[PDB]
Amino acid sequence: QVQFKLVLVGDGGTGKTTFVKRHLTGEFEKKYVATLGVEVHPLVFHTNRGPIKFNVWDTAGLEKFGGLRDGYYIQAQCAIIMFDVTSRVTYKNVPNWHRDLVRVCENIPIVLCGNKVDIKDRKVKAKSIVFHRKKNLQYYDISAKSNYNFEKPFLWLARKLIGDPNLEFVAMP
Amino acid sequence: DHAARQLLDFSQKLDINLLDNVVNCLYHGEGAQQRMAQEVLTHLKEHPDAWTRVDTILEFSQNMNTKYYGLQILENVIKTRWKILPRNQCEGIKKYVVGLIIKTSSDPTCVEKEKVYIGKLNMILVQILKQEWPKHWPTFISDIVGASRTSESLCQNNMVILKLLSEEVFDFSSGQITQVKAKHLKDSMCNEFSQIFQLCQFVMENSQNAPLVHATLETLLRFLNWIPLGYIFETKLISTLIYKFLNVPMFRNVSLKCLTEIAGVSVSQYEEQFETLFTLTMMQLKQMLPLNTNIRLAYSNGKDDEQNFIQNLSLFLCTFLKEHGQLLEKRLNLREALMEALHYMLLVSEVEETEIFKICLEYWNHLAAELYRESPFSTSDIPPRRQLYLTVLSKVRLLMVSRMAKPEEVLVVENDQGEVVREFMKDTDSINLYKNMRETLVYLTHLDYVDTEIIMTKKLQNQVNGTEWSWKNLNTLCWAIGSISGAMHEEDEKRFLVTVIKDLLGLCEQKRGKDNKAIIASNIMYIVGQYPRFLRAHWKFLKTVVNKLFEFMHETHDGVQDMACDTFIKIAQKCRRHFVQVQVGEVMPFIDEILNNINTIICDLQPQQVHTFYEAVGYMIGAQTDQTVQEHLIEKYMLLPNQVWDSIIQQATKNVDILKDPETVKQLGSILKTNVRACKAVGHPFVIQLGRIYLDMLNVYKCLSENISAAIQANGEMVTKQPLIRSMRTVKRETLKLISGWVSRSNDPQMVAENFVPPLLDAVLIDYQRNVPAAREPEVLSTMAIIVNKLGGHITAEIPQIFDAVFECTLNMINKDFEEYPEHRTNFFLLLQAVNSHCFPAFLAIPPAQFKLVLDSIIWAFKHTMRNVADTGLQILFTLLQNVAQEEAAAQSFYQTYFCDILQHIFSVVTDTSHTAGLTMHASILAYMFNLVEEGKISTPLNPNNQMFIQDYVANLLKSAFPHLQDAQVKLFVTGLFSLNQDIPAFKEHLRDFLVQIKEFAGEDTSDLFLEERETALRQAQEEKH
Ligand SMILES: Nc1nc2c(ncn2[C@@H]2O[C@H](COP(=O)(O)OP(=O)(O)OP(=O)(O)O)[C@@H](O)[C@H]2O)c(=O)[nH]1
Ligand SMILES: [Mg+2]
Repeated sequence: QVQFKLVLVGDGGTGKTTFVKRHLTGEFEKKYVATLGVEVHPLVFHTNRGPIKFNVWDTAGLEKFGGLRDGYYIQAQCAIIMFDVTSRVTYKNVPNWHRDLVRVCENIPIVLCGNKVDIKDRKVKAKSIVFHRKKNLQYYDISAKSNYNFEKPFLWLARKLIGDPNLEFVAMP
Repeated sequence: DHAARQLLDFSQKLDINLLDNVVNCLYHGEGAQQRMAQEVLTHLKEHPDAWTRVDTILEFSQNMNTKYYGLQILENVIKTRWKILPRNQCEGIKKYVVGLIIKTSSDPTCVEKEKVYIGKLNMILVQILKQEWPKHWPTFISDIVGASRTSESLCQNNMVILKLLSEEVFDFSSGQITQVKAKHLKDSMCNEFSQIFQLCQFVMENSQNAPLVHATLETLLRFLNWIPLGYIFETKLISTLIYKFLNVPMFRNVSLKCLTEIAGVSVSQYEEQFETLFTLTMMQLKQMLPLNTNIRLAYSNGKDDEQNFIQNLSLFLCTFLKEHGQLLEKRLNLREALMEALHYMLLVSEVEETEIFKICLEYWNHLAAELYRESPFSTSDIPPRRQLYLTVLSKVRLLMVSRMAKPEEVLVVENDQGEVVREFMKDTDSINLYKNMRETLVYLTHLDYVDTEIIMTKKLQNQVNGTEWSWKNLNTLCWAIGSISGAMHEEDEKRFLVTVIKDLLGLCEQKRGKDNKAIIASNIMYIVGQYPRFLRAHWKFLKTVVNKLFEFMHETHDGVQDMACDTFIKIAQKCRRHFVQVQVGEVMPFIDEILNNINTIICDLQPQQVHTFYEAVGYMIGAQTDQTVQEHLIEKYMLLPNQVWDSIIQQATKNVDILKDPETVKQLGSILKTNVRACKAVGHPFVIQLGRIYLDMLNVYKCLSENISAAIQANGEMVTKQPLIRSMRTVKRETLKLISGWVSRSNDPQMVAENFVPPLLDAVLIDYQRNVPAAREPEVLSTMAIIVNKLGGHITAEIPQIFDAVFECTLNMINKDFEEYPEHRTNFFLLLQAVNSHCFPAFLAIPPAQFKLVLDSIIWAFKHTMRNVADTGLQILFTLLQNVAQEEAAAQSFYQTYFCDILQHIFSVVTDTSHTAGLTMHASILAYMFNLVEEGKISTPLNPNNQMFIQDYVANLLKSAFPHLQDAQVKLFVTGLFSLNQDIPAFKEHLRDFLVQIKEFAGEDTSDLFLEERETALRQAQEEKH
C-alpha cells in the first residue's frame, strides 16, 4: 500500500509514546520512560478507500536525549506536535519545536495536539491555545488515556496527504 | 542486514561507508539497524573534533544526510566552544562556511538541490554571527547590502539569512541565548536596520524576480515583530504592500499576513494610515472576491494556497474590526467598508473547518459584547451604536441557531479493570465552543428576544411540515433552544416553552417508529432539563416529566435508557427542593413515593444506570435539611442494596468461599459503586449508612486483598489480568473510594478519627503491607492523604502507626529507578505532602534517624522526570522549610545537619536540562534559602561569619562540577543569588541565564558576559530590596 513518514515531536513527558502505543497495541502506558533519540513504529489504519501506513518517528523530548534532533525530520511527508494540557511549559515551547521542524521541512501537513484533556484540573485552558492560527495549522484535543479524538489527528493527516477530504476510518478486515 | 556493532570511528577515514549508516538510518533501517545507526552517529557528535567534518563535504558523497549530519557536527562545535578556537581557525571556518554557501547558493540549478541543506548552512552562518557579530566582523551587514546588489541568486538567499538572524535575536532569544547578550544583539540590528531597509524597499519597488521578491516579502514579515514603527507608517510601505502584491496569486498570502500584524497594533497615533489601510484593502478584496460568492464551496474545493488565505483573511478582519471598532464608527466616510467588511466576516463565517469558524466567532462574541455593555436592553426608543449592526446582528443570530454545537460532550472509555463506563469530558475544546456560541447568542437575545424567538420558531415550524427535517437538524436546533435559557423574562419564556414543547409533541405523533420517536423525545427532555426555572413553578408539569422518565427507564431501545437517567439527574439536582417538601395539592412529598416504588423504576436498567439513578435520588435526599427525617429517607434509600449486602454477608459468613464466585463478587462491586454514588450526593448524613456496613465492608476488603495476593503468588502476576481477579480488584478499589469519598465531605473530624480510622489501621494498612508488591493497591495511599488532609490534627498521633506500616515498604518499590509502580509514586508523595503540610508536629515526635529517611525521600521526589511527582517533592520542600522556621529548637538543628546538603541537591536539579519545567519552584526555594542566610541561621555550618561560607561553598561547588567556567562568571552568578534573592521573577531568569553559560566553554578569558552590564543589573536589584 501507501506509507508516509510521520514525525511525532514535542516536549518530554508529554505522552508522545504512550499515544503511539495505544494505537499500536491499544495498551496504555502508565509510567514514564523517556524514549531515546527516535523510536520508529509503523501505524496502519485502513480507510474507505484502502489502508494507509504511517511509519511514525516518535522522537525524544528531553534535551538530554535529543540525539540527531532536526536530522530525523528529513524526508518527512507529514508531522505532529504535542504538548501537555496539565503543564503550561509543554505549550510554551511549541513555537520552538515548530521552528526547527519547518526549517527542515518547510511545507508539510502539521497537526497540533494537547494530551491529557481527561484530567479534571486542566492547566492549559483551551481558550488560550491560539498558536496554530497564524501558522496555518490544525489543532485537536486528544487524550491518550480516554481516546478523546483518538484518530482525528491521523484522519486529518490522511486527507491532507491523499487529497480526499472525504476519507474515513472504518475498522474493516 | 550488513552493519554490525563493530564500526570504526577513530584514527581512520572510512567515508564511503558513513553513507551506509545514514542510508541505513533514514532508509533501510527497519528497526534493529537504525536503532544502532542513530547511536553510532549520536556518539560521534560529542566526540571532540571540529576539523573532522572537513572531509565529509570536501570529499562529498551526494548524501545530503551525511552532509547535513556533518553540518550538525559543526554547528555543535560553534554553539558549544567557539570562544576557544584560535583566530586562525575562526577564519578557517568563517571563510569556508560562506565559501561553500555562495558556490552553491548562486548556482541557478540549486532550486530542488536540498532546500534543507541550503538552509542549514545559513543557520550555521547565523550561529557564527550569534557567537560574534558586533564584536569582530562588523562589516557583515554592509558587506551584504553591497554584495546582494550583485546577482539575484545571492540576493534571494541573503533575505532568508536576515529572516533567520531576526528570528534568532528577537523571536527566539530568551532561553537559547544569554540575557544581556540578547539585548546586545537586539539593538545591534535595530542600530543598522535603516541600512538594510533601504535594500528591502528597493527589491519590492523594482525587481521582477518572483522567488526573490517572495523571499524579500516573507523574510520581511519577521521584521514587523520588532522594527520601529517609522519604517512602516512613515513611509510608502503600507501602500506598496496592497497595490502591488495583495492581488497577485502567489504573493497573496504573504502580504495578507503582514497587514494582519500591522493592524494588530493600537490605532491611537497613526489614525490616518490605519484608515487608508482599511479602505485601500477592503476594495482590493472586492477585486479578488465577489461580495456574494459562496465561501464555503470555495473552501470545500480549493487547493492549499487557497484554503489558507481564507483563514488569514478571517484573521485580518477579526484583527482590524476588533482593534479598530473606534476608527471605523467615528469616521463616517469609512462606514462604506465597515459594512463591506462585516459582510465578509459573515460569508466566511460559514465554512466547515472549525479553526476558521473559531476566528470569526471570536469576533462575533466581541461584537455582541460591546453592544451589550452599551445597553443590555431589548428593542423597546432607539439604540445609538447598534444602528450600524442591527442588520448584521440578525444575520449572526441566525448563524448561531443554525450551527449550534453539542453541549454535552460524552464518551465511553474502558478503565483498568476492562469494564466500560460513560465519561462526560470537562473543559475540552469542543465543550468550550458551545459555551462561546451560547454566550454570543445570549447577548444577541438580551438585545432583542423577538428577532431570536422568530428565527427559533420559524426553524421549528419548518422542522415539522416544512420538511426541513433531519436527525442532525432537530438536534442542532434543540441545542440552540436549550442554550438561551434564562435569557428572557420568565413570562416571555413561559409562552416560548409551551409553544415549542407542544409542537414537538405533535411532531412526535407524526413521526412514527420507535427509531424517530426516540430522537424527538430526547430533544424534548433535554430542552426541559435546560429550563429549571420553568419546572419549579409548574409542579404538575414537573411531576409528569419525572414520571415519564420513570417510563423511559423501561424502554430497552438503545440510547433511550441512558437519556432517561441523564435527563433525570439533571432535574434531580436543580429541583431537589421540590421532591422533598410537600406540594400544594398533594398527599405527601414526592420523594417518598419514589422510594416506595424504586424496585420498578430500575426494574430493567443496566447496572451503570442504576448507579446514576441512585446518585440522582441522592441529591433529593440531600435537599431535606432536617436531620430526623433525612435519616429515615436514607434507611429506606439504601434498602435494596442492604438486602443483597446482608444476603451475601450472611451467605458467606457460613463458609467464606462465596467470595470466590465471579457473580457474587461482581455484585459486591455493584453495591459499593452505588454507595459511592449516594454518598457522592447525600454528603455527611450518609455516615449512618457507611457506619452500618463499615465493619463488614472492611472484613471483605481484607478477605479479598488476601485472595489476590495468594493468587498473585501461587499463579503469577498474569492472574491480575483475568476476569475474577478483576472483579475483586474493583471491589477493593471501590471500598477505598467510598471511604476516601465520604471523609472528603465529612464535617466532624474527631468523630471520624475515633470511630472510622482505627478499623483501617488494621484492615487496610497492615494488609497493604502483607500484600506482595504486585498486588498492593496504590489507591490505599491516596485514600490516606485524603483523610489526613481532612482530619489533620486528629490523626497526627496515629501517623507513626501509619508510616510504620506503609512507608518503608512502599519506598522499597520506587527507589530502584524512576519508572516502576507509577501510581505508587504519585500517591505516596501526595500522602507525604498531606502529613508535612498539616501534621508537621508528627515529624518532630519521631527519631532524627527516621526523619532523615523522610527528607531523603523528598529529595528522591523532585529528582523525578515525572513532571507531576517531581513537583510534589518541591512542594513539600518549600512547605518543610517554612514549618521548620517555627520552632527555633528543631529549626536551627535542621539548618545544621541538612541545609548545605539540600542546597546541594536542589542545585543538581537546576543545572539539569530535564527539570526546567518546575523551575519556578527552584527559584522560589533557592531565594528563600538565600534570604534565610541573611538573618535566619544562628550557628555554624563549618569553621567560620556564616553567610560568607555559603557564598564560597556554593561557588567552589559549581566551579568543580563545571570547571569550564571562568572564576568571573561564577563569582557574578553567586552574587546575583543574593541580589535578586527577593525577586523570583528575575531570579528565575537569572537561573536560566546560568543554565545557558554552563552549556558552552566560554574560554579562559573573553569578557563577553558584559560584566559592567550584568553587574549594574544585580546592584540595581540588590538596591531594590527596599
Ligand atoms: N492521566 C493521563 N496521563 C497521560 C495521558 N497520556 C499520557 N499520559 C502520561 O504521560 C506519560 C507518557 O510518557 P511518554 O510517552 O514517554 O512521553 P514523551 O513526551 O513521549 O517522552 P519523551 O519522548 O522521552 O520526551 C505516561 O507516564 C502517562 O502516564 C492521558 O491521557 N491521561
Ligand atoms: Mg516518547
